[PDB]
Amino acid sequence: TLTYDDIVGTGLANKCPTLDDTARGAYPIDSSQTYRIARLCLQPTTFLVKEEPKNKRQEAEFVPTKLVTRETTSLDQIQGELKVNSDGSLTFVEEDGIDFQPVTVQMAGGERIPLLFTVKNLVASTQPNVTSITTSTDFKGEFNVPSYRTANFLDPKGRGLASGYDSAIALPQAKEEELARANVKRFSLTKGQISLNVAKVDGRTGEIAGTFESEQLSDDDMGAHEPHEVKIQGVFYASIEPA
Amino acid sequence: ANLWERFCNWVTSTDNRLYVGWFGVIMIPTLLAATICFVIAFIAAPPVDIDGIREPVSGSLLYGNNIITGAVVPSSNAIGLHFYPIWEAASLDEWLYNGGPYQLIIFHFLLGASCYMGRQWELSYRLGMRPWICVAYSAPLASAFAVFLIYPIGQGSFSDGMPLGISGTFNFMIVFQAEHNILMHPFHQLGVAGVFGGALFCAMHGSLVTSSLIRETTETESANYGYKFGQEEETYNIVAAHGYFGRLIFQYASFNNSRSLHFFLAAWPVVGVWFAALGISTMAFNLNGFNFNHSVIDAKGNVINTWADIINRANLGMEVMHERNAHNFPLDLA
Amino acid sequence: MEVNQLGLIATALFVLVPSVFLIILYVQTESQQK
Amino acid sequence: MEVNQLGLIATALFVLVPSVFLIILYVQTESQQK
Amino acid sequence: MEPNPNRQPVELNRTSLYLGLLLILVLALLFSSYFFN
Amino acid sequence: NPMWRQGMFVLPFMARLGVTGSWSGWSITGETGIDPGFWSFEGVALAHIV
Amino acid sequence: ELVNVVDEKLGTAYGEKIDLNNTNIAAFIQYRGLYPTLAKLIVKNAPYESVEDVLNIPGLTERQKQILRENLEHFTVTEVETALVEGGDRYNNGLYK
Amino acid sequence: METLKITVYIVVTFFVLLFVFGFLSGDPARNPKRKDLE
Amino acid sequence: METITYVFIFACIIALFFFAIFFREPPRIT
Amino acid sequence: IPEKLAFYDYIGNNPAKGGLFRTGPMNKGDGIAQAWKGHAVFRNKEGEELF
Amino acid sequence: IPEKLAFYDYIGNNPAKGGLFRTGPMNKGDGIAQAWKGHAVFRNKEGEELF
Amino acid sequence: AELTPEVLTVPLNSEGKTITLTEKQYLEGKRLFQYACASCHVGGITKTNPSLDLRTETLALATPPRDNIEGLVDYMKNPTTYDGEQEIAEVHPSLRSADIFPKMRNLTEKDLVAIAGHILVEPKILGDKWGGGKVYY
Ligand code: CLA
Ligand code: CLA
Ligand code: CLA
Ligand SMILES: CC(C)=CCC/C(C)=C/CC/C(C)=C/CC/C(C)=C/CC/C(C)=C/CC/C(C)=C/CC/C(C)=C/CC/C(C)=C/CC/C(C)=C/CC1=CC(=O)C(C)=C(C)C1=O
Ligand SMILES: CCCCCCCCCCCCCCCC(=O)OC[C@H](CO[C@@H]1O[C@H](CS(=O)(=O)O)[C@@H](O)[C@H](O)[C@H]1O)OC(=O)CCCCCCCCCCCCCCC
Ligand SMILES: CCCCCCCCCCCCCCCC(=O)OC[C@H](COP(=O)(O)OC[C@@H](O)CO)OC(=O)CCCCCCCCCCCCCCC
Ligand code: HEM
Ligand SMILES: CCCCCCCCCCCCO[C@@H]1O[C@H](CO)[C@@H](O[C@H]2O[C@H](CO)[C@@H](O)[C@H](O)[C@H]2O)[C@H](O)[C@H]1O
Ligand SMILES: CCCCCCCCCCCCO[C@@H]1O[C@H](CO)[C@@H](O[C@H]2O[C@H](CO)[C@@H](O)[C@H](O)[C@H]2O)[C@H](O)[C@H]1O
Ligand SMILES: CCCCCCCS[C@@H]1O[C@H](CO)[C@@H](O)[C@H](O)[C@H]1O
Ligand SMILES: CCCCCCCS[C@@H]1O[C@H](CO)[C@@H](O)[C@H](O)[C@H]1O
Ligand code: OEY
Ligand SMILES: [Ca+2]
Ligand SMILES: [Cl-]
Ligand SMILES: [Cl-]
Ligand SMILES: [Cl-]
Repeated sequence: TLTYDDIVGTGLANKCPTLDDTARGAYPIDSSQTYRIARLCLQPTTFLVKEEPKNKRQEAEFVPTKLVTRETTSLDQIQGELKVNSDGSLTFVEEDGIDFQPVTVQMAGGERIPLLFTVKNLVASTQPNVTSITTSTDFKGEFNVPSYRTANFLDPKGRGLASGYDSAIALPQAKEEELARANVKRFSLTKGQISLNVAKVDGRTGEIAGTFESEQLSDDDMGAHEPHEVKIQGVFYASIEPA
Repeated sequence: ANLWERFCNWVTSTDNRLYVGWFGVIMIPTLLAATICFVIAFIAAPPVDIDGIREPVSGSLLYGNNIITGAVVPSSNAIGLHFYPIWEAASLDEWLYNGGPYQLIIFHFLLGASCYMGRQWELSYRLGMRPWICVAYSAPLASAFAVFLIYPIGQGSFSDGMPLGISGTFNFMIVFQAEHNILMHPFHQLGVAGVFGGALFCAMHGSLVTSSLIRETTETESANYGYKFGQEEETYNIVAAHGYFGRLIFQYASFNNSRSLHFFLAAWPVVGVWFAALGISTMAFNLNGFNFNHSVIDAKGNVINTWADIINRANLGMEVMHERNAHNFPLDLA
Repeated sequence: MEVNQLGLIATALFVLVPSVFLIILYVQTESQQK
Repeated sequence: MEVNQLGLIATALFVLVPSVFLIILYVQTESQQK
Repeated sequence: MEPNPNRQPVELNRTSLYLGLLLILVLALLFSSYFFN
Repeated sequence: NPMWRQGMFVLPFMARLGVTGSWSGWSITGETGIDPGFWSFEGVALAHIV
Repeated sequence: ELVNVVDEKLGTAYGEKIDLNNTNIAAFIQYRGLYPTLAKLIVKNAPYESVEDVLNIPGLTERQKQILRENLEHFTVTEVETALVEGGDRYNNGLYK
Repeated sequence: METLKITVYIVVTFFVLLFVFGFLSGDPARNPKRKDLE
Repeated sequence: METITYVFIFACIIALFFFAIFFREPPRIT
Repeated sequence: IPEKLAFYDYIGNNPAKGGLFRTGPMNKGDGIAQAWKGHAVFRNKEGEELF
Repeated sequence: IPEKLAFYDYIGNNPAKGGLFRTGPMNKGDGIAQAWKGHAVFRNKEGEELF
Repeated sequence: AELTPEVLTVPLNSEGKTITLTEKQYLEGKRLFQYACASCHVGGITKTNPSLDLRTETLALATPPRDNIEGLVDYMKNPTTYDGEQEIAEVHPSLRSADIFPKMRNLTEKDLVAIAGHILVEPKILGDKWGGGKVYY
């Protein structure tokens, strides 16, 4: 029963709860009962970025990166509805939580890749006929990925979307066209995909834990350049509750 | 003599080309470390997220800077006043992203310059000198402390310490004016009296002594050759110099005592700069310059602007523009 | 960066011409009869 | 014309460095006694 | 410090200066076309 | 785009005898996430400066 | 072809009235009785296909319905603009005085 | 990083000990005039 | 070239510090 | 056929094609190589392969 | 209106718009002037002239 | 320009009745406003919620109307949200919450009237500065 003073500065605060190795049970779903995920935690352990090959006909791979924004990566205190569907599948509908983190990882050679690691508006479903959540249960679904910078964000020359200059004021008589992409800010909104593989289950407490893999675009600097493809892998924890 | 004794004798030896001493024992490695890290960083450090909002600022030459724009960038606001040595980072790449070089450099340098002061005491002692040159040095030193350590402590973050670069310095000064109105602060005004006055008195002394040099040379040679190092005679006529200055103003406004005069020359800029340092060091805890905003009011109650209100408008421009993505709430409280 | 292309030759001559002036004066001073 | 951008500084230093070497040597020779 | 007995004064007479300068300037006049290319 | 296309002259001599990696994580064989140790190209350079 | 979506939206009804689907909540202070209770309900139950649909917010007192009816003329609806509604910006858009 | 930390800790301790023990080694006496200052 | 120029001038200045200090004309008492 | 192999079979990488005052990297001449275009097979109207 | 006259009425020809290290001819800044685009008159939806 | 009786004549209630404050009342009003309110409402804004200011137009569109003496006095007794829907004595100084807002304890009816009058008169003097915030400094 650790207190905040036990944990502060240790790095535990960025870690998701784990389940003992004994947790290989089943958590029964009463199809007449409504359910909630009281807490969903996602702790990323690796961030991979898809390299961008030159011939455009090569098999592009996901390569490792170095995290440089420290232990600020995890999603937590996420809650939402856990619907029991007609076909016996369950669907988690994310309502709220700390469900995004800006992250910067660095590629070999120094290129920095910022992204909004997230499961915002996650909708994720199991296979049909889940009478009990088990170590064979998995969730798959989709989420939103809004712009990494929101609309008030001003670049170093004071240009922005919902605020800022709408031109390059330090170049009063430059031709506008060449600078259009940098002058006119755009707000990206794209989709990401995620899988959760349950690895442990406490059927008594209704706790589950496992691994996840998510895939999403990285920061595109409000339209100034192309995003990179990111694959995020880690562990997750969830507490299931009658609701 | 044993090894340690010999070593002590060397360290404190009056015959080394550069004096070492015990203060030197700390000074030399710390200054070397601060220097090496500073040069490498200034040339080749990647951009640093100074304000902790994932908005990295480029300080080094290789990354788009010249001498005027370049800087070793202060450590991240996320770090605040936390101690961030190299072994606290997961990697050198993280260390660099978060502005580790800044902390390494300013700590090693503050220690090293402190030991520089002490070392000035030490050598004065070994040479049979009077001890207070180190007291004169305490003024620039105090200032360094004010901008690299004290102001960060008071504001809760080394991210608000003065940047190690020319443009970074100007940045520091302007944000400082925005939030503390330092121009209207009497300690800064005394600091200005200190350095303007120091400049005046430098030129004045230099020119009075130069004006009263005793003829020892021909017109085809430099007059400097009329002085020889270690000669016991003074090289200028202070009676003539005092006759001149005393007549320029009036007699009793002028120094007839060289000791008194030189003590003045030491005291004025040192005390002034002491007050500059204390000004920064106290605005560190937000006791700010005078605020006469809307101080004059007519019979109806209309605001009658003074020059202070114009100053206020300029400060407002600085305030609203500085760190444009870092504030989410209406009051900039640190 | 799109720097000024004369900047290099400008800095080079700015340093070299007067430095060379000084070096010439110094060396011919040293070589004068001691 | 589209000339090599380092041609100018190359030519300038090609002239100046050895010319200056010689001028130094010459002047310190003249300033020697006798 | 004992002065070094191996030292020697150096000379460049005026005719040598003119020859040298000529050599440098004519070399430069020749190679500069190739430096600009 | 290997080194010999890029006008590289001492890089191949470093590689010839076993220095193939950067402190920045890349290698000349095009690997990623390699730890070259101190004797990266940068380490070799620094060594020669000292 | 590149467009600033907020400038463009200023040329629609959004630049003329309170857009029930997009406009920051502080705007509801413009008219009597909307803030904060109705404003919070309205933003919460957005978006709306038409202005009158604001009347269908579950739980509304008759007084509230009357106040809404009285203020429909000051309302509009346009397409939800992601740039204006992300970041919780309808609750706080970075503007104070 | 742990090796770097241990290294720096040892180095700093070395020089600090030098400073302290140095100033304990009859320092008032290390001046040109009066040496008996005990 | 810019970076090379800046660092070159700086390097020359440091070398100058070295000669100015260790290879100064020694002060001589008369 | 590996792109690397094909790239070796191109005269722009032949070290005996340069110039004494053509300065800098090979990339400054023909460019930074992006991709093999593939092997070109030439044929005349009668379908004979030509070289 | 003569183009020359219009061209005088343009701030790019004001001698007080420069920089100490912005070197060279004015043409190097805003460019070589080619032609007057003509006088711009602005109006709002109500057709009021705006300046 | 002078602080005239006309400047100092403000709406007493919603029914078109006015009241003319003395100069002593105006000074009392400024003093008491600084004493009990300026920490948040300096210059007619609201530091802990800038969306609501002390401009007369704003107070007039409040519920119940707060652009007259009776409205402001009532607000100082039993403050509400802008729509009148919630009583907020527990988080806003008032006579009703003098126990948890102790500077309210020595404020008399007379004092509330003076403060009210200050809030109504000051915009008549300062115009857009009142409730304007830093833009208008
Ligand atoms: C004069 C020698 C000297 C000193 C005093 C320092 C001091 C420092 N180094 Mg540096 N360093 C040095 C040489 C030195 N360095 C050398 C030669 C190298 C190359 C190997 C480095 C490489 C280096 C790196 C890479 C880093 C540092 C860092 C630091 C800082 C943290 C050190 C620490 O945690 O120690 C703690 C150790 C102790 C507290 C043990 C000492 C216990 C003694 C015996 C008693 C306690 C002393 C007491 C509290 C005060 C003394 C009182 C006095 C009146 C006598 C500190 C400013 C770090 C930094 O700058 O972070 C921002 C950092 O990352 N150093
Ligand atoms: C062993 C010698 C050597 C070799 C083989 C290389 C090779 C290379 N260098 Mg390197 N380099 C060297 C030494 C060398 N370098 C030195 C000493 C320096 C410091 C100056 C450099 C600094 C350097 C830079 C900055 C760059 C290179 C680059 C390169 C690449 C392109 C070279 C080029 O364009 O040459 C061109 C060669 C000539 C135009 C021939 C010059 C012939 C001279 C001028 C003749 C002089 C004749 C004389 C005056 C007559 C006297 C007559 C009298 C006796 C009567 C190539 C891989 C480039 C690169 O691509 O890097 C990525 C590049 O940017 N080098
Ligand atoms: C009366 C002086 C004078 C003036 C007013 C002009 C004016 C002009 N020149 Mg001309 N020119 C002049 C003399 C002058 N020139 C001389 C003497 C030469 C021979 C070198 C030239 C050769 C020349 C060329 C080749 C060109 C011009 C061009 C021009 C035009 C552009 C100006 C510019 O960019 O300056 C820029 C000015 C500066 C960057 C200011 C420099 C400030 C110095 C560096 C300060 C020095 C500080 C010092 C070291 C401090 C020491 C301190 C110590 C005491 C402690 C402008 C109409 C250009 C043009 O447009 O041609 C059509 C052009 O291409 N001029
Ligand atoms: C048309 C008409 C009417 C014509 C009339 C003309 C006429 C005949 C007039 C006669 C009547 C008359 C004179 C009227 C005057 C009217 C009047 C009052 C004018 C006043 C004008 C005026 C503003 C005067 C200001 C004077 C002024 C500001 C003086 C400066 C004061 C000041 C700060 C002095 C500093 C003194 C000080 C302690 C300096 C120490 C630092 C320093 C300089 C050290 C240098 C130093 C000093 C040495 O000492 C020696 C030795 C050496 C080595 C040396 O390093
Ligand atoms: C990037 C990482 C690189 C790491 C690099 C680490 C370098 C350390 C190894 C250096 C070894 C050689 C150094 C000799 C230089 C020297 O000073 O000798 C000159 C004299 C001669 O030594 C005298 O030498 C005499 C014997 S003899 O003449 O040498 O034979 C002896 O009798 C006498 O007592 C003695 O004082 O030495 C001294 O004066 C005493 C020691 C002086 C120490 C000076 C260092 C101060 C640095 C301050 C910080 C400045 C930083 C910023 C600078 C811009
Ligand atoms: C890393 C960068 C290093 C930079 C340093 C570079 C410094 C290089 C300096 C070398 C210059 C040497 C010049 C010496 C010039 C010089 O001193 O000449 C005269 C010299 C005479 O020497 P003496 O033995 O008579 O001694 C006289 C002394 O005063 C000389 O020190 O002869 C030589 O030096 C041998 C070679 C002469 C060759 C010169 C012939 C030139 C003929 C004209 C050619 C052009 C016309 C062609 C028409 C088609
Ligand atoms: C001092 C006694 C005092 C007065 C008087 C006062 C007045 C006041 C009014 C009339 C309003 C309503 C404004 C409007 O309708 O436009 C109002 C609102 C708020 N105030 Fe206030 N206020 C006084 C004191 C204080 C103090 C000391 C604070 C800060 C702690 C404070 C803050 C606020 C806030 C917040 C509001 C908005 C409340 C809401 O509607 O939710 N006031 N005040
Ligand atoms: C990190 C904190 C460390 C705290 C340490 C506290 C220690 C307290 C007791 C210190 C004992 C001092 O012991 C001190 O060291 C050695 C012992 O050989 C002596 O050594 C010195 O003696 C003479 C004194 O003139 C010197 O000229 C000579 O250079 C040197 O040999 C000192 O004169 C002695 O005073
Ligand atoms: C960027 C370009 C750089 C090029 C730099 C080239 C530097 C050239 C260095 C030349 C050094 C000349 O070296 C100089 O030689 C002369 C003799 O010639 C010496 O002079 C010595 O001998 C002469 C004999 O004639 C005596 O008159 C003189 O009293 C004595 O000191 C100087 O003490 C020495 O300084
Ligand atoms: C002598 C030490 C010189 C300092 C070494 C510089 C850091 S190393 C440097 O880092 C860059 C960004 O990661 C890379 O792009 C580059 O390839 C690499 O050499
Ligand atoms: C002067 C700077 C000294 C920095 C030394 C950093 C050592 S780093 C250390 O070095 C070993 C040998 O290369 C490697 O095997 C090991 O993996 C690496 O971590
Ligand atoms: O001034 Mn203004 O106040 Ca001292 O924090 Mn708040 O904004 Mn920021 O971190 Mn650098 O800077
Ligand atoms: Ca499983
Ligand atoms: Cl700023
Ligand atoms: Cl904030
Ligand atoms: Cl408003």
